[PDB]
Amino acid sequence: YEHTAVMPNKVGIPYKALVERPGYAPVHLQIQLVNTRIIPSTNLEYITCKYKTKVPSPVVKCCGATQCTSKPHPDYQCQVFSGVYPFMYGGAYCFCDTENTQMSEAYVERSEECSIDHAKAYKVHTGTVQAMVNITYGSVSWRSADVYVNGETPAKIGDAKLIIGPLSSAWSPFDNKVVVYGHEVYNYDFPEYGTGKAGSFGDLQSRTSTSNDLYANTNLKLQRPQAGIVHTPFTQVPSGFERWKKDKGAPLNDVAPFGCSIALEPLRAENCAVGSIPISIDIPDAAFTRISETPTVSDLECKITECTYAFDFGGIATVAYKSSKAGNCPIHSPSGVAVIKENDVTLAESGSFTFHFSTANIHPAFKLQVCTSAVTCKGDCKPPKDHIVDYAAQHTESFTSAISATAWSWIKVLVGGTSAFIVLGLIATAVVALVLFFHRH
Amino acid sequence: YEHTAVMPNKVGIPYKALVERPGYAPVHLQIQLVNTRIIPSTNLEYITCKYKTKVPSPVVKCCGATQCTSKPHPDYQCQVFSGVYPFMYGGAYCFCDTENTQMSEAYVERSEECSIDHAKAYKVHTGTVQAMVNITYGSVSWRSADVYVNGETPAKIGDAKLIIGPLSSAWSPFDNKVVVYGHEVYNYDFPEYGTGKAGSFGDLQSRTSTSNDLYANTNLKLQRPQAGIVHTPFTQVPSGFERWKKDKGAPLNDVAPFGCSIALEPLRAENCAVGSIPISIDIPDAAFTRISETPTVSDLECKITECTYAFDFGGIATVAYKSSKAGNCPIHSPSGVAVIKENDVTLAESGSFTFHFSTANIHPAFKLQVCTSAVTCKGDCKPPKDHIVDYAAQHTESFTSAISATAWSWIKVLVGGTSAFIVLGLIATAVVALVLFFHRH
Amino acid sequence: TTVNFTVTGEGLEYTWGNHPPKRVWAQESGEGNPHGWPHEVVVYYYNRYPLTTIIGLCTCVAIIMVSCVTSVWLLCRTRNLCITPYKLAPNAQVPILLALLCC
Ligand SMILES: *[C@@H]1O[C@H](CO)[C@@H](O)[C@H](O)[C@H]1NC(C)=O
Ligand SMILES: *[C@@H]1O[C@H](CO)[C@@H](O)[C@H](O)[C@H]1NC(C)=O
Ligand SMILES: *[C@@H]1O[C@H](CO)[C@@H](O)[C@H](O)[C@H]1NC(C)=O
Repeated sequence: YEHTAVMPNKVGIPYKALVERPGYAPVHLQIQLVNTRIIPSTNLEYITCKYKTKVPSPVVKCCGATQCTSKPHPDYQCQVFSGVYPFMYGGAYCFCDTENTQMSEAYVERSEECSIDHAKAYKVHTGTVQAMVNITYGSVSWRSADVYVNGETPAKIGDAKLIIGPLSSAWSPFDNKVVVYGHEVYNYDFPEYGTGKAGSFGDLQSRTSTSNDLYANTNLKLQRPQAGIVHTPFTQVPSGFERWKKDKGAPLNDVAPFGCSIALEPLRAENCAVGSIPISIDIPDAAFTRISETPTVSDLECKITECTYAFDFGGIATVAYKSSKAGNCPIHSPSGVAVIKENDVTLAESGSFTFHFSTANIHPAFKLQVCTSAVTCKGDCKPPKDHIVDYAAQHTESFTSAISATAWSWIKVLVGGTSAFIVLGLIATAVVALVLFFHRH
Repeated sequence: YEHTAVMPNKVGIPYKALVERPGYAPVHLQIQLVNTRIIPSTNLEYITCKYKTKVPSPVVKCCGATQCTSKPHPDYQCQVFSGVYPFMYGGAYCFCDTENTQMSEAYVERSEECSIDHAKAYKVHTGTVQAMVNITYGSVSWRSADVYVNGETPAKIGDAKLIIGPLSSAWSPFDNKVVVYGHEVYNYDFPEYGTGKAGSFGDLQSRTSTSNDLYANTNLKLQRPQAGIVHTPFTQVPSGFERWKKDKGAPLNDVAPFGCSIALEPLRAENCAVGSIPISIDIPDAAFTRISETPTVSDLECKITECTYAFDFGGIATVAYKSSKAGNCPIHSPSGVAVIKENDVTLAESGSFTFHFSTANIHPAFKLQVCTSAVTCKGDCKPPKDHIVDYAAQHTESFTSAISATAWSWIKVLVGGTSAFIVLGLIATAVVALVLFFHRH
Repeated sequence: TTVNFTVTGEGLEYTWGNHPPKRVWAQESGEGNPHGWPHEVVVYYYNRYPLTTIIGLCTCVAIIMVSCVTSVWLLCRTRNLCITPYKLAPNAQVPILLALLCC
């Protein structure tokens, strides 16, 4: 028997319903989401990391001159410094005073740290949505399975086939372009490959951590070696990756709305409480019992003994009843005013049972569907004492949930009084018009 | 020197322009696309192939009974057929006449062909656009390199830095879902994983060709073995993959608009003639020669000796000139009226030179630039004789290209006469109105 | 069998079984004489631009009719307004020039 409904996209809050199959006693159904994961499709654009300046040995040509050549090394620099007279431990390296020449070379390569300490630039596209669902129905214990929130792919959970509709909202916290560093995700609009600027995020870019084609854009300028010193001095703009580390700011993990939690393997946003999720579950035929085989309850009287509209199950109610066969009986409340804690109760031939509920309304009024029957519960709820709590609200607040009986009384008095006064004026005008008519006739 | 312009997204048709750097003689620039590749990003959803039905040896329990148990096999079927009396080569297998049961088992597997003969279902998202660009300028021979058509990534082609702007049209021939089989691509809204119907494309779905979790949805039903025969008969819906291979229809390779050519490694659409492509090329400063160092051309006179508005270079023109410092001088037509075949000519102190051009105009009138000078070419062009040609048009046809001088004359006579008729009527009306006014006064 | 495909200036590609695809483009070789008499000009442009030529000719004829009707209406109204002052005055000079400009 297929049961279809729409449950809120909330994690840890169970969806409760009674599966009513014609001719069979209702079967209690409880569906709870353990986690929800938005897993977008990502394409690695390039990898950024701190550069290393590789400086090969300078060529010191005594009593002569040399010419630099072009090489494919990233950001390759080569300059010929004439008139060098280097000295070493052995003394003067060259004979000629001004006719000797030093050639200096320098190029940029990925540092060793780039193997581990690097940022991945990703392009993010709409992907897939998956969730872990915990389901119990009737006398079947809790069962769970990982499902795809497509609305078409079925999943077998304890002999029950579950189909979960797509999320009502296509919202995702990831932007079109994101940068993943360590465990953090940043909605950073990184520059395209080959356009990174010196001292900025993209100064060094590599398609992969092992790619042989490295793009490096730093103002690497070879300086003239100091008088009598054989060395290859150079000036370079500090790495833009380290500067980014200092100025990267707040990651998406700390600013994503709806309380999304960000994970990297695979990149995904978890527990985003956005919109609602349609559900369709087929309860196996064996789970249903014929109505004539279950208890029949009558003379149900519901008394609210205490109520507080706290986030927890602050409401307590007592239902007096009489029932045949003294069997088990599911309990449910189809109205959204109150959520019932208990799933079922044990009934005797006569007596009463208590159940707990959570409601936001100051004057709750809800129908309690005692198996095959129903009782209306009404009462007055006091305000909760705790200002702050560490658990989410178990109930749903409505527009009129806070309107008290006195507030309705005043609203009715103001609306009715103004309306009646207007009607009085209109009636008096019409009556006087008739009086004048009779004056002429 | 940076030269910026917009070239049409055409393959095999070269773009020609003159790079005019103030103070230097024009440098002829020619940019030709060798191929254009739209490479979308794809995610493999599942692999479909012909299924194989594996049927283990039936359990023939003599003088007793057995019970089937569930197993984690795709489309697993198990049924106990009681009252069998099988016979083997050696005679009656069982002793009891009817107290014997044959337990038949069957399940679906991927066939051996699935390693080679299978269809891949992909999700297609916007990816990247790449092109192979062939460039020549001045005296530098043709050079080419792969570039990214994104307007950001620069490419070094023969010491020239080329930046190719994004395509003006974001059109792509692939839908959000495609099926790749062999070398052919099909736009097919394949069923979601786990939803394929028996005898349909998705009857067999596997996340990858080597996965150990296979989805199979076939009406595999075990039939009762024939009397006295040990065998496991079964009925099953014929493979929906074989059916699909019959009814695939036209592939995207044969229906993609704009002449796109579909390739699979990587999946891409090549040579799609959509929109235009902005370009920016930085020509080396060494390619430019000062004005005073190049020949001066004067007294230009252009005579069209033959012309037909064919798709080939049907036009022929002769230009008389006077000059000095005999040498090479580039030739270019800045307007779209005519496309010049030759890129440069050798000029003597005096004489004439000829060039070929392609034009769609019946009365072409275009400016010809001869390095530091320019001349206006005018003439009449005859209709082409060939009804069909095997090459694309070099020129571009404009709204007024087909309007002949005679057609313009008739349009002028029409508009002038019609307007004169209305104007004369209005003038006569005004004159008579003034006469009547003077009559009263 | 014989199959006929329409080829325009944009081109057409056809693939005969197991042969490489072939591309062909149609040139503007339509029949007619754009430099001849009006019937030859109309024939040329009709063959090159059938629908555009039909619309153009219909628009020209409509414009001619509307303009000629307006011109004749204005001229006849001018004659009526110019001559009426003299019809109501039989004993008038009625200069000969009046019969030449307003008629
Ligand atoms: C399902 O719910 C039961 C009881 O609430 C719990 O013990 C079990 O761990 C839950 N399943 C998962 C996967 O969390
Ligand atoms: C570039 O064009 C020239 C002349 O058309 C040709 O020789 C060369 O092969 C072309 N380059 C490529 C990569 O085809
Ligand atoms: C194709 O055109 C020719 C005339 O050019 C005609 O004879 C033939 O019947 C046509 N065939 C079809 C199928 O239209």
